[PDB]
Amino acid sequence: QISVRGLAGVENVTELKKNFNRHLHFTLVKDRNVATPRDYYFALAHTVRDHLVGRWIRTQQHYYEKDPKRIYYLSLEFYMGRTLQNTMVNLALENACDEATYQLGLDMEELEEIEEDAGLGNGGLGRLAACFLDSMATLGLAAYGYGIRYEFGIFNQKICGGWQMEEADDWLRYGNPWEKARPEFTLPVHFYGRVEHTSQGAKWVDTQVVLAMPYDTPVPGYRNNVVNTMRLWSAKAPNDFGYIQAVLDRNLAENISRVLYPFEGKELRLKQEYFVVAATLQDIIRRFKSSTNFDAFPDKVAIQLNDTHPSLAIPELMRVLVDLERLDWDKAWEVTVKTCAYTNHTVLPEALERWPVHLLETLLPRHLQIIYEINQRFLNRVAAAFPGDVDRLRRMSLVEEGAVKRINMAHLCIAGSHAVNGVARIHSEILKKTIFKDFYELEPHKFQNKTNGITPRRWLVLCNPGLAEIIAERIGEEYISDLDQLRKLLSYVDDEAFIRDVAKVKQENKLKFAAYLEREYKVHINPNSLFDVQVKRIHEYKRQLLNCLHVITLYNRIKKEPNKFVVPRTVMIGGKAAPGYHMAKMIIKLITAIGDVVNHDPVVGDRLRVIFLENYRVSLAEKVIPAADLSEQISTAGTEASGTGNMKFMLNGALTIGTMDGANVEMAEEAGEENFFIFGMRVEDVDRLDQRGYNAQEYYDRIPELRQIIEQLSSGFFSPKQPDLFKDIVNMLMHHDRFKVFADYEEYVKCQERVSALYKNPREWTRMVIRNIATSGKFSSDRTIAQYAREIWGVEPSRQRLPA
Amino acid sequence: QISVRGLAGVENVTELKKNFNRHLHFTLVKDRNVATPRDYYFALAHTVRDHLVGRWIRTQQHYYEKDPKRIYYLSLEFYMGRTLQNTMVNLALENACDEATYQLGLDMEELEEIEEDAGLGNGGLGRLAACFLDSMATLGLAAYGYGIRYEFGIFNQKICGGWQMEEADDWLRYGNPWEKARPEFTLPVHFYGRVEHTSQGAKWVDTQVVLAMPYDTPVPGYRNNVVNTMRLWSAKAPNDFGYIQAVLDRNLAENISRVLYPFEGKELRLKQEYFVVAATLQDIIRRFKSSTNFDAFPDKVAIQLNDTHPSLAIPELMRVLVDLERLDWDKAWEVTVKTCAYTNHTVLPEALERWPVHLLETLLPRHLQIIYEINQRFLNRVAAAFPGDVDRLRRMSLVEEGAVKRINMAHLCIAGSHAVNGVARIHSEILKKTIFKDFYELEPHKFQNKTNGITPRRWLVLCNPGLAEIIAERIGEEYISDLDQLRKLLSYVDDEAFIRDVAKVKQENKLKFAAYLEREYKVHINPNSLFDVQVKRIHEYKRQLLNCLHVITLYNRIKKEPNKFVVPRTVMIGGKAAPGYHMAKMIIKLITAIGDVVNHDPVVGDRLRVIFLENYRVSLAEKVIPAADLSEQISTAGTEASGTGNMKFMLNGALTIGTMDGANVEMAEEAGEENFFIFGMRVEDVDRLDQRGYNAQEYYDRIPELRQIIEQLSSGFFSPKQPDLFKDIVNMLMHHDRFKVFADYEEYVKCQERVSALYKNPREWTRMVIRNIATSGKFSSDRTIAQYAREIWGVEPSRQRLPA
Ligand SMILES: OC[C@H]1NC[C@@H](O)[C@@H]1O
Ligand SMILES: OC[C@H]1NC[C@@H](O)[C@@H]1O
Repeated sequence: QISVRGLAGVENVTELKKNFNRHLHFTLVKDRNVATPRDYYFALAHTVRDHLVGRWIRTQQHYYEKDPKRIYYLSLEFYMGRTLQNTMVNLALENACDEATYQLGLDMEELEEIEEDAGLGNGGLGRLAACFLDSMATLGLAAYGYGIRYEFGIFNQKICGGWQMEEADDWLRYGNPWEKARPEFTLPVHFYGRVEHTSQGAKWVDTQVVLAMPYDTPVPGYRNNVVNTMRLWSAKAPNDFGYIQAVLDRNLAENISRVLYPFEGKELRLKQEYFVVAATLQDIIRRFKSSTNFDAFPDKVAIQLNDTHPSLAIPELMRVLVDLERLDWDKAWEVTVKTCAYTNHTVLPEALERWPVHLLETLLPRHLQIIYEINQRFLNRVAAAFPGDVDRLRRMSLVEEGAVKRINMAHLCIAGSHAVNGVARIHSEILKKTIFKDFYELEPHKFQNKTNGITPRRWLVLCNPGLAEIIAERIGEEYISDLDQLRKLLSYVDDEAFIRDVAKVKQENKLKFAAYLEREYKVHINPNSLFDVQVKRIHEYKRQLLNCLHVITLYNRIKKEPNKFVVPRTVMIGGKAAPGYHMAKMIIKLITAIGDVVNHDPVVGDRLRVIFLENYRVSLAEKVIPAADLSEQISTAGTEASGTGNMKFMLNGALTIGTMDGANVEMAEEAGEENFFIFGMRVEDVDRLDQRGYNAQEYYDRIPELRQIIEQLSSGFFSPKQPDLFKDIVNMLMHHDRFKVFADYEEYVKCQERVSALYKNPREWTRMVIRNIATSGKFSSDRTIAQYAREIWGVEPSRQRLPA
Repeated sequence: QISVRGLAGVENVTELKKNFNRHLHFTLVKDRNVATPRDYYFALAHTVRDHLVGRWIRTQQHYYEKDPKRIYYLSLEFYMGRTLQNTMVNLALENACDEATYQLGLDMEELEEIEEDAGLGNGGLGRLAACFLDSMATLGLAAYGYGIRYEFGIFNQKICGGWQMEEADDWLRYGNPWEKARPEFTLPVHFYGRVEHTSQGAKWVDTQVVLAMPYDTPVPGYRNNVVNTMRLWSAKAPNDFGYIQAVLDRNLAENISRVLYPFEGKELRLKQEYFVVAATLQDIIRRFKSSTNFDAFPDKVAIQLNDTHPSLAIPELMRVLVDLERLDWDKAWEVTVKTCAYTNHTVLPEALERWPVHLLETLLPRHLQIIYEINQRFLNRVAAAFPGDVDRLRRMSLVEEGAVKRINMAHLCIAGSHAVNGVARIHSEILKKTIFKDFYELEPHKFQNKTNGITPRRWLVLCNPGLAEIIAERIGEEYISDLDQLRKLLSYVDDEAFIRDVAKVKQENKLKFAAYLEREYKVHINPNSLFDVQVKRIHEYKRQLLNCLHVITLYNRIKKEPNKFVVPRTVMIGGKAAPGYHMAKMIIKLITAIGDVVNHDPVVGDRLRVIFLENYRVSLAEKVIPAADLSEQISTAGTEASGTGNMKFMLNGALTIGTMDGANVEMAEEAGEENFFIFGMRVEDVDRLDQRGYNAQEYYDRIPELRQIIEQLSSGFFSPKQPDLFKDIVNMLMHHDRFKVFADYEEYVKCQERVSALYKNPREWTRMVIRNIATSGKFSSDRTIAQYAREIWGVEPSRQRLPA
C-alpha cells in the first residue's frame, strides 16, 4: 500500500504463496478445513523465517572469513516484543506478504495480532537492549546479545476490582518459531564445590554441574542483509543425575532459566547471574580460539556489562585465564580490564547489588578468593595514589563491613573495566559527583556518557506508518537509518499542507486506539479530548502519584464550577508494579478508584476520563504512543537516569510535560525550551531541600486545593465502602515521601494549565509538535551505538550491504 | 540395490536431493561447513517425514468422510524402536533415498545408526502394541494408539564390573522429528476433590486440574498409503497455578508424564493411569460427536484395554455418560460393556493390579462410588445365577477384604467388557481353568483367544534384507503382507541352491554381528561357533538361571576332558532387570561372572564364549536375532503367556530350544514337533509337582554334575575375591525356587546335546531351519489383528490402497 514497506512484485508474491502452503501442509500438519487463524499466523511466520535464515547463515559465514572484533552484550533482560512485522520491514517483505496473504483470503494485520510478546524483559533496560541489537545489526557490527531464555517472562498483569493480579506468562505454550534450539552446543556450569591448592595453582572441585542449553534468535539489520544472533541460555540437568526420584529431581537444576525476576538477594538470582556469565564466557573463549595467545583477546573481544547483573564476568574471566589457561595474574588482569566495560542504568540505592560473603563462599568459593585478591591489589593502587586516606580505602573497598559482610558489585565493575558510562549527560555527571566520586578521582579517564536512544524502525516505521509516510513524501526514506535528517522538517513548520497532515495522522491514530479500547476492553472514550498518557513501571520515583493529584484537582475544579469550559481530557496510566512492592500496588488501586468516581459522575460527562491501561508491554506501547498528545515524564529530578519512553513520545507527535531529569534535559536542549513544558525542581533545588529537611506539612498548610485532596483521600471519598483504604498513601505523602510529590505540585498544576491553553489552538500545538519531531534525531539508537563503537569498543560502524 | 526396497527412479532421487538441502539449510540452520552426521540424519528424517504427512492428512480426511468404526488401543507402553527405515520401507523410498544420499557423499546406513530408540516401552507388551499399530495401518483400520509421552523412557542399561547400572534415557535431547505437538487440543484432567449430591445427580468438585497435551506420531501402513495416528499425552500445569514459587511448583503436575515405570502401587502410577484414561476418553467422545444419541456409540467406537492398566476407562466412561451426559445407569452400562474389551497379557500374580480403597477414595472419589455400584449390580447377577454360593460371591467381588481393603482391577475389567482374551491358546485355556474360572462359568461367551504375532515388516524385511531377498527370488513379494505364503517354501527344502543360500545369509548375518561386537564393545567372538542366544527381560520365570547352569556344565565337561571335541558355542544373554528386583540383578552379575572365568580360560580357547549383551532394546534385537542359530525359550510351563521374541527367531532362521509354554506350543504345532527342540515339564507335570511339594534337595542328591555346580557357586569359584557373593542364588535354588530350575535341568542338558549333534551336520540343520521359516506364517500380527477385528471389534480388514 505505502512507500515505506517495499515492492509487491510478481515473482516474490507468487513464491511466498507456495511457501505459505508448504508450511501449513508440511510444517504445521493442517489443511484449510482444520486451520485456525493461529495456524495461519504460524504459516506466515515460518515463511518469513525462511528469508531470515538464508541471510543469517551468510552473515556468520562472513564473520568467520573477515574475523572482526566481536561485541558481547550481556543483559538479564531482552524486551523484544513481537517479531513478525519487525522482520518483514527490515527485509522489505511487508508489501509482498500483504499482497500474498490477501490473494489467499487472509488479513495480515489480523494475523500479526496473534503473536505473543516475547516475555523476556521487564522495562527500560530490557527494551534498551532490544533497540541496541536492532541498531548493532543495522550498523554492521559483529555483535551478540547474551542472556537467559526465561520459560515464563514477566507476569501478565490482570486488574481485578482495581487490584493488580499476577499471572504466569506462558508465551511459549504454542512454540516460538523464531528461536532455534542448539542442543549440540550445551555447556557445563559449576556450583558449590571447594578449592584445592596444588604445586600447580588452584583447582575448583566437587562441583554440581548444571548444563546450559543455547537458543538462537536471528536479529535482522535494516535492509542491509546483516543478520546477527541473540543467544539465550536454558538450564538442563545432566544425564547421570529411588530411580524415579533421581529423574524427577532433574527439575531442580532446570529452575535456573524458569522465571525472570520482577534487586532481591535470593540464591536463585545469584545462580541465574552466574549461569549466564559462565556459559557466555565459555562460548566467547571457544569462538576466539577459532581465530594460544591471549594478548590479542582485547582486539578480538569486547564485553559490555549492564548494571551489576553480569559482574561475575570479571572474576570468571580471571578464573579461566589463571586457573585453566595458566596465565600470570598481572597479564590476565590486563586482558580482563581491556575486554570489559560497564554501563550503569540507574542510581537507585535499592538496585546496586551487594551480595553477602557467606553466600559467595558457599556457591562460588574460587570466585570469592579472586575477588579478595582483586580488592587487595586495587586497594594498593588507592593507598599509593592517596597516602594516608584511610576513609577513602574503606569507601572504595569491594568489601563492606558492619552487620553481614557484603561484596559491592558496582565497585568490582569499575575496578575491572576500562570504561564506565551513564546513560544520559546529567546521570553521568551525577555518577562523577556523588556515588562514584572516589573512583572518578582515581581514574578520570574511565568515565563517559552515552545518552540512551530508541530504534526508529520499531518506534516510527513499524508503530506509526501514517506519520512515516508523510515524512517520506517531503524528504524521502534516508531518515530511517539516519534520523538526524528529520531536521529538514524544520523548513516545513510554516507549510499549511504539512500542518494539516501531522494533525490528521494524530487523529487517525487516536480514533484507531479509541476503537481498540472499546473492542477488547469495552470502555468508552471521547476521541477529541487531549490524550494525556503516563506509561512506564509503577514506582514512587516515577511519581504516578503526582499525576493522580492533578487528575483530582481537575475533577474538583469541574465540580466547583461545572458550567465553566475545560479542555476535555483522557488521562491514561499504565504500568506493572513489582509483586512485593506494596506502595506501587496501592497506587494502581488509587488510579482505578479515581476512575470509578470520575468516569461515573454525570456532571463531568465526557470532559474527564481516567483509564488504567492493563498489562502494559511492548506491543501495547506500539499502539498507545502513536495516539498520544501529552507525554508525562515527571520523575523527581536526579532519579530517572535517562528514560526512553520519553524519546518514543517525542518521535511520535506528542508534546512533553516534564522535569529536568535524565534525557528530558537533552530533549529540551534539542527542541528548545520554548517547545517543551518544563516544570518543577532542578537537581540543585532537591539538594537544598534535602539539607533543610523535607516537610510535606508545610505544603498542606499553604495550598488549600492540596488540603482538600488529602482530606478526600483520608475520609473515604474514593473508597466509600472501605473509608480508610488509602491511609498508607496519605501517611507516606505526609511523613515519609522520599520523592517529594507535594513540593512539585503547584508548578505542575500551573504547567498543566499552559498545556491546556495551547491545545485550544490546534495550529500552534501542531507547529510545536513539528519542532519536536524534527529535532528527535539525536535520540536514535544508531547514534548511541555508533558512540559505543567508537569510544568504547574500538570498532567502526558500517552502512554497507551484504549480498542478497 | 535389492528388489524388496522399491524403484530408485529419475524424478524421485532428484526431488529428494533438493528437499534434503532445503531442510539442512532452512529447518536445521546449518551449512556443509558446520554440519555433523547428526544434522545429516535430521535432514533426511525431515525429508522423509514430508512424504508421510501428505498421506497422513489424506487418511484423516478420508476417515472424516467415510465415518468408520474407530478402534482405540490403550497401552502404557509403546516400544517403537527407530522410525526412519521403517518409514522408508513402508512408503517404498528406501532405494530412492539410498541413491539420493549417495549422490551427496553420504552413507545412509551410517545415518540410520544415529537415530535413538524411542524410549516408550519396556518389553513384550510394548513391542506387541508397536507391531499391532503397524498391522492395523497395513489392514486399513481406522485405529489410534493412545498412551503417555514419557519424557525419559525405560532406563539405559550400563554394566559396571558386572553390575547393572541404571541411567536416564534422554531420547528427546536433540528433539523428535517424527512427533507433532498439538497444544491447541489440550485437555483438563481432574484429581482429588469431593462428591456433592444434588436434586440433579452427583457432581465432582474442588478438583486439582492437570492439563494433558497431545503429541501425534504418524503410523504408516505397508505400501497402502494409509497413515494412522499414535497420540501420546504430556502433562502441563495450568496458567493460574511467593510468585516465584507458584511458577516453580508447576513442575509437580508435569511429573505425571516424566518417567515410565520399570506393578508398584505408588500414587504417581495411579495418576499416570487415570491421566491417560481421562484425556483419551474425552478425545474419543469429542471425535464421536462429530459424526446426542449414545446408542450408536458401540457401532462407532471400540476401546481395547491392555492389562489392568487402563481399567479406569470403565468407571470413567460411566462417570461421563451418567454425571455429564445424563443417561440412566442401565443404558450407560449397556454402552460401556459393548464398547470395551480386555486383553490379559500374563498370569503373574505380581502384575494383576489391586489398589487400596483409601487411595481411590482420596484421588478419585466419584470413581470409587461408581465401582461400588458396579460391584453391587454385578454381585446380584452372580447371586441370581448361583443361589447360595457365598464363597463365589466373595471370590468374584471387585472388593477384597482382609488387612487393607483393595479393588481387584482385573475383576472390574471382566465385568465391564464384552470380550476377554488371552494371548496364546494355552494361556487362554489357563485363564478359563484357573484364575478366571468363576467369571468363565458365569459368562462363557466373553472368553476368547488371540495368539500374539509380530510384524513381518520390521522383523523380516527391515532387520534381515538378505533373507527377505532370497525368499522373494523364489516366491515374489506378496508374502510381506500375507506371511502364510511362506508355506510355498516347503517345496524347496530339498533344493540344493536354496539350502546353500539360507546358510550363506545366516553366515553373513553372523559375520556382520561378530564385527559389531568388536567395534562398539571390543570383545572377540568366533563366527563359526553356534550362536546361542537368550534375549528378553531378566526374570526368574524366564529362567536365565537354567541357561547359566548349562553354560557351567559345558565348561566343566571341557575342563574334565579338554582334548575331546565339542561343537563350539557363543552363549549370548541380554535383558534388563527391574531396578528393585534384587534377584534379577544378581543373575546378571552371575552371567558376567561366568564370562570372566570362561572367556579367560586358555584350555577352553574359542570353544566357549559367554557374552552379556548390554542395553537390550528394539534396535539391538534387530541386529542379534538375524544372527542367531539357537533361540532360548525356556520359561517354566504355565508362566510365559505367549512370548514374541520366539516368533522373531523362528522367522529369522534360528532353531528353538523350548518348553511347551505360551506360543511355543503353537510354533511346534505349525512346524511339527520333529523340527523343534522341546524339553521338560508340561503344565500338568508342574501341577503334580506342586501338589507333592517341590524339593530341590532331591535333584542335588541324584545328579552329581548339578552338585558340582552348586559347590562351585557356594565356594567362590566364580567370585574369588568375594567367596560368598552368590549365596542368595544358591539359597533360592535350594529352598525357595518358585520356578523349579533343578527339575528341568537333566532334560534341558540332554536336549542341548541333540542341538549340538544336529549342528555338526550343516545340511540337516538348514533343512530344519527351512521347515521353521516356511511355517511361521501364523505368527504374523496381520493374522492376529484380522482376528481382533472380526471377532471382537466388528470391523472388516481391508488390503485396498488409498490414492498416492
Ligand atoms: O538505562 C535504561 C533505563 N534505566 C533507568 C532509565 O532511566 C533508563 O532509561
Ligand atoms: O502379551 C504380551 C506378553 N505378555 C507376556 C508374554 O508372554 C507376552 O508375549
